[PDB]
Amino acid sequence: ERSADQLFIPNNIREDLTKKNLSILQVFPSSGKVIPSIVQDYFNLVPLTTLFKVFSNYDGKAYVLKRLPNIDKSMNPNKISKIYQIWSKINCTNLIKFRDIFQTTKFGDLSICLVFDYYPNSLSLYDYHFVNFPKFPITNNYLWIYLVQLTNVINSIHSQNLSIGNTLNWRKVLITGDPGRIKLSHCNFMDLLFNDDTDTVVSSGGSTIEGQQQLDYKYLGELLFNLSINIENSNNNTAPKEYRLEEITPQSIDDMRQIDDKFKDVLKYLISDNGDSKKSIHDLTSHFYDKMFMVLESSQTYTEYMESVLSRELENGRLFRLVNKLNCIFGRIESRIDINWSESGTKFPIILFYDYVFHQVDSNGKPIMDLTHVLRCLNKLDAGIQEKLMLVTPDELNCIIISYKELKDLIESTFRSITQ
Amino acid sequence: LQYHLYAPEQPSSLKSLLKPNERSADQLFIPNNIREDLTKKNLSILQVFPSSGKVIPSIVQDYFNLVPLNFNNNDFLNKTTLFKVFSNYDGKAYVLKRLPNIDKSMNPNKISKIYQIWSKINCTNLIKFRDIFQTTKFGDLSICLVFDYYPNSLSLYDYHFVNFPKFPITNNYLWIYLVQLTNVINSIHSQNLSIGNTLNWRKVLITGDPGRIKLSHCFMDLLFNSTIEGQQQLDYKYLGELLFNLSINIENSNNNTAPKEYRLEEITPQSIDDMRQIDDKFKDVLKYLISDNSKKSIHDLTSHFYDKMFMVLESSQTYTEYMESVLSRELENGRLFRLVNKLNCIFGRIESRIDINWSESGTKFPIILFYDYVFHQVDSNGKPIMDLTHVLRCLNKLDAGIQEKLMLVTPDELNCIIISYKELKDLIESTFRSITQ
Amino acid sequence: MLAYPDYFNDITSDGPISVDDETYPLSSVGMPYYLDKLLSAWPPVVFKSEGTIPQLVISSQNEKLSTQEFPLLRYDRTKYGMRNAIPDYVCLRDIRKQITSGLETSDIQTYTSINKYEVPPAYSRLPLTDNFDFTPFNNTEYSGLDPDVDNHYTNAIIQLYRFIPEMFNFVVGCLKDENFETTLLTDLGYLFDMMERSHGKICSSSNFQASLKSLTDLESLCIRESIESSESIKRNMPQKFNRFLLSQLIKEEAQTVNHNITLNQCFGLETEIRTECSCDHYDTTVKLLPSLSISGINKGQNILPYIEYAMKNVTQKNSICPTCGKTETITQECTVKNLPSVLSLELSLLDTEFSNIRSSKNWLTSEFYGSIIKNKAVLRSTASELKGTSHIFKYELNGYVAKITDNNNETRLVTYVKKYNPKENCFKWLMFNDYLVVEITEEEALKMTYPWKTPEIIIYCDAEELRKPFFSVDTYSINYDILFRDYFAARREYKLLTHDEAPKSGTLVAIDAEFVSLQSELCEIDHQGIRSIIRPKRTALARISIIRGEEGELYGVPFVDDYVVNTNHIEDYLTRYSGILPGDLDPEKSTKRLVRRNVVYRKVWLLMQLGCVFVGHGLNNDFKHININVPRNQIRDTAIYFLRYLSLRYLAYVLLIQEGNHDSIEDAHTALILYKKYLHLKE
Repeated sequence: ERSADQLFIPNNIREDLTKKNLSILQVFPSSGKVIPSIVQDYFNLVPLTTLFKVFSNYDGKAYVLKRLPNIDKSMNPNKISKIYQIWSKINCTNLIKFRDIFQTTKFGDLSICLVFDYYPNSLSLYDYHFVNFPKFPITNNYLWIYLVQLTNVINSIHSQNLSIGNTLNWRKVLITGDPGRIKLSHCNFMDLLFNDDTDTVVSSGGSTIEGQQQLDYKYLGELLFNLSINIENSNNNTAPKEYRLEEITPQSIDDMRQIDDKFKDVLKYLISDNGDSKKSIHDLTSHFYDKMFMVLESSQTYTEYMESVLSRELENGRLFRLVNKLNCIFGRIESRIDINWSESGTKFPIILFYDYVFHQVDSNGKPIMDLTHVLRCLNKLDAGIQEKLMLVTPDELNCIIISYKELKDLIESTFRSITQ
Repeated sequence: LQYHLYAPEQPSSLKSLLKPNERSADQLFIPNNIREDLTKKNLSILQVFPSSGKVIPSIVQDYFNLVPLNFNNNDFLNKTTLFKVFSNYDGKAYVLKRLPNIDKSMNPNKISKIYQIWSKINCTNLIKFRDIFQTTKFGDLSICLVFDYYPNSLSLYDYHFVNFPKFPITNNYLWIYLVQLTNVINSIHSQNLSIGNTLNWRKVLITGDPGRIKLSHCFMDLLFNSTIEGQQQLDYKYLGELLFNLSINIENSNNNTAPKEYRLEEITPQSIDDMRQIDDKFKDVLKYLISDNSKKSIHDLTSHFYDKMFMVLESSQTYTEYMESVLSRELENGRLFRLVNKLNCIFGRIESRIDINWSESGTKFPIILFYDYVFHQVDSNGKPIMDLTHVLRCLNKLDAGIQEKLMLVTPDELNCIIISYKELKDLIESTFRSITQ
Repeated sequence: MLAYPDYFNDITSDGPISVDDETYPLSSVGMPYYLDKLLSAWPPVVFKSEGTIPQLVISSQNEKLSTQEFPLLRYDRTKYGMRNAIPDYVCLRDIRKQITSGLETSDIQTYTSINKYEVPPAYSRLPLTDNFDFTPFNNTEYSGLDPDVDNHYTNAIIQLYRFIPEMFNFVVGCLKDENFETTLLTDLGYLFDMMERSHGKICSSSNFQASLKSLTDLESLCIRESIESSESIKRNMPQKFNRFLLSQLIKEEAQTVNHNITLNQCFGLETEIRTECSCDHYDTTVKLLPSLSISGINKGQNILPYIEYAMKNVTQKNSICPTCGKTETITQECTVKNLPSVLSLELSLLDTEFSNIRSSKNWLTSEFYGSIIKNKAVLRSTASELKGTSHIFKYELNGYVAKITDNNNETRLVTYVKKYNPKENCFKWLMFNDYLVVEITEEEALKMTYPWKTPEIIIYCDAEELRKPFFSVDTYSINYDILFRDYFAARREYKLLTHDEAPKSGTLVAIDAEFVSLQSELCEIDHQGIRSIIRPKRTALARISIIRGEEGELYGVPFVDDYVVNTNHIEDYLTRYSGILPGDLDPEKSTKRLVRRNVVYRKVWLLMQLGCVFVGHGLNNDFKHININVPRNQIRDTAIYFLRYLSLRYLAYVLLIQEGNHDSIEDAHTALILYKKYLHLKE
């Protein structure tokens, strides 16, 4: 649908996130050495086929691995070190972070592999807007947001004197989270890695970094152009047309039909080469202005929403801890045949109480599980309230009376006794 | 009225000593500050106090369950202007501000006009403006305004120097303040409306850290019985007053020294140049705000700092991801909790306890064994221990349908059973349903 | 009463909400006011479990017999351990990185650390190992073993057995005869000869390991059953290996010409097992076992009761008998009749018992006295403490192999041993970790207090027999026949030796060898340029050629020219650098093909024993891959000091021609001539 700038608000959040962590957890492949069991600090590989989802050993934090399938010969280790040192320091919200590059023989061919942070169920803009059903048709606002975030990446990358490269095309930049959060991926490491000579000492002629630095502007122009133009093809379900710097002409961006003329000016600035370009983040942003307020606004809005939904849910963690501890204490094998845990013993009330909360009898005839019962019992126990509960043995002749506080103290004492 | 006993943070030394893979109990869950804030919010919104028909309105317009907020009044003389309200439609509450003893009935057309104009404008960092209306329930012929609530919000003044334990006010935050205030200014001027000169320390509240700044009152004169442009430029100076005044008391803030306040009249450019601890760019910005004309435009002001704008955006986005992460984890914790409840329901049944191993039937045996596996943990060397992240992994994996296989061992250690998580989920749910009917 | 709804809690709720309802938030019922800490508060415990790298005559059950369709029941030692235990966590990055020299040379031999929990440098993992000479690690006269073999942990065990006088002297003794049919016994004999001969530098177990691996292609069923990082898993394996090795060696010592069966007497335990039940009728069996496995319940002061129980115990297991098919819990009672000259202890215990052992002081007894009374073996610390026939055997601790788990929680094996010094009538204690050897004090040797150390295998020997001296093979008269004759299980020509030439001390012979790679060295490179070698190179012998050195050059006829025919499924044959067929495999190989079975190795070894000098382009690489080392007296070779090594084919043209594919005999011959040049060239 079309909305004001609430823009980062997704249609169904709980479904999305649950599906996300679920997607994170899944590992199918095992047997074959087509995909090896363990690589360096990385294991539990699943294909996404040159590209895998992996669980690290060191972090234990899921990451993704890119295979980069064949290499002529042994890589000069110093170059790898250069790649790592250079890109590990850079931090950007809209650029997926680079954690570790390495060279391995484990594929039984000579492969060099990259590792990136995981952003599950992320799809490329190509897939998101045009092909994948149902497709959300690019609204000018969203386009503006896209432009702003990519611009952010431009600023962050250029500020550290590096060029992003020819990866600015839409298919290589994916979206993370359904509605608006954008991130790009690869950044053309191939230039720095596969070159025999880059000594980063310019002669009087000067460095070649600037030219590429402008090229990035041009590529951004290409992406945004293609998206902006294929809008009608998006609204009605249809296949897109692709364009390039070579193919792109200003007469057509002026001949565009639904676009804010401001965006036309921006695209014009990006795509055009001038006798003196000297393109800076400053000028382009001078074109931008308020759209930054748009993305920030949407961002804050989403934050507020998430806080709101989180508020309802926050208590459950505590409950998790409680049931976890009680569960730890209750059924241990050694505890099964102990005299203490018997019908006459100190520990017996624990079994009786646990039975009371979790094991319910309907009309004395069958089991039922009431949730509010469980929460009430657990909460009251956690609070340690002086209130009395009457428990049955149940050889039905005699009974025991116990207060929630005493239950609390007893349970913690038992747990501490088991542990340490 | 308050409890910090919910959970003690683990000692800092331990956190320092922690290896990268190694986790601590708090890190699995929501950190304390956010949960406390949200909890206070929930309590403050939810609290309902008893009422008298004659002391206070039973119902007003579309609103009910009124409670006064006695603490916020500048009125000082008369009973409180602002009340907390529950709407009939939708709930979620809201805030109401009373305007008592009006001279004479104002025409409905005027009210409709005011409503349309101020409703038309929508901006975050500007407290949303809700239904405005005039009612007799006060019998003072009173006209009242309605705002979004935004709970436990403190004024910047109260935020840094007094209300909480004093907070250090680093310039970095100042940048964010500037950006957000610039946003509300641009948004209101986009509708050509004039700002209210409410821009001083008070009435500007912060919510949603890091630093989400918002203006509240935002012009009341239009209700009452220089040109637009003049005021529109005039406010720049006001914003300047705010930021400068904040800027000078930073040192007083760090040591929680008492603040000095300055009016826009007292402001001297040389004095601005004199100050330290501030980025010369921001100093230049303040200089731009205070100085008299070359009409002041949003264009130039925003034109001064591009990079820091990106910085603020970056911080906001990062925080958003953080909040998403925490939300995901706790929602997961809830689901996992429910799962543990079902597992618990089946396990340890009284009916089942007359065998040395606790499975009553043979069908239920594997799930029970699994229970033993997850909850009853043994350390190597043979001592009992309870991990959580292990528990989280097993439970999480069980919730999903994945084919990873388990060797489950009997309490004899003689025997084992081989089973896949899909079969376990199906078994647990089916069994649970069978027991429950 | 308590049943839903109870009046206590449920009284507020009109109907049950199901646990599966997502619409109903958990926050729905608030906690009341609390003046005390919550139970849900979690104690300051560190969590090490996440990011753990996975995988490092009866059936069914007795009382568990209520089952679904699902169960398969085999368990314990093979897979995991005590029920539901959490696996220890090891991080690979920390595992593969650590050592160059360690940055330390001199302080590495310190076996004691002031911290109780801290693992001393000596026990720490030693660096892996062109050619590098590690001097500082061993100051003793007793050789250490190389860590690089297919599975290195075995070394720990072998070194132990090396110091058992009976074992060593016997196995080295069996070298006197051919005994080619027995792989393990012979190869172990040669290995023994290596460690014995060189009072000095290290020896490798490679040929032994290879032969063993080839062999695995009732005890065999057991070790195969236990069989499935590459090196990582010591899980339960070393115990099993002990049993397999001992038993197999007994099986092989039968096959020797004399059928000496000395091991059968020395390690032999008569085990009498009586089964009491019906449908089995009655069954009693007696079988000789090499080692006893220790388990137990207390029903202590020190180790001895465990041993006693191991020697006489009655246990009840549920069995199905082949006699009559009735399946029921059956009771078996087993007692051992005799006390061996040397006994080996395999420790399989609940880890809790390991803890309890760590708690006790001097739990391992340096020495004990024992004898049998009634049918019941009894073992006590002092002669008087037991009364009886006063026919008592004195058992002293010969040695033991212990598992070490360091702070990184990786696992390695180490050997503690005791050696007699005849002069001064003294005992010395030594620790062997791979190529590291340290002379250590008794108090440290017996101390069990350390948490990382766990006992695995313990070997006890008779006091009188232990003090008997070690004897090298040199005392025996040795069979030289394989030198003088031919055994082949096509090459153009060669001439076997006769009795006239008399190769002896001073004799000159020439040799060269050619190898084939069984595995390729594979590297992994992380950031910051660290070469991680995973899957080390495995190389096997391919061709060996030895030619006569008598009378100077003289005869051009080879003493022996042999192909070894070993099939491990080679990766690459290195045909370019050395001519190889391929297809030297026994069934289809046209060449004189001999299973190495030490035989070529025997030729070279008997040669070096006799002390005949060796000639070659270089001795070291070849001999290193032959898995034999020879003293510098025999060592002399052509290659001379130059800015590493010197290349022979290069030098040939300089000394006056050369070809791409070079037979080994050619290199050897040219080499011999080059040495002849080197002598007369003098200044």
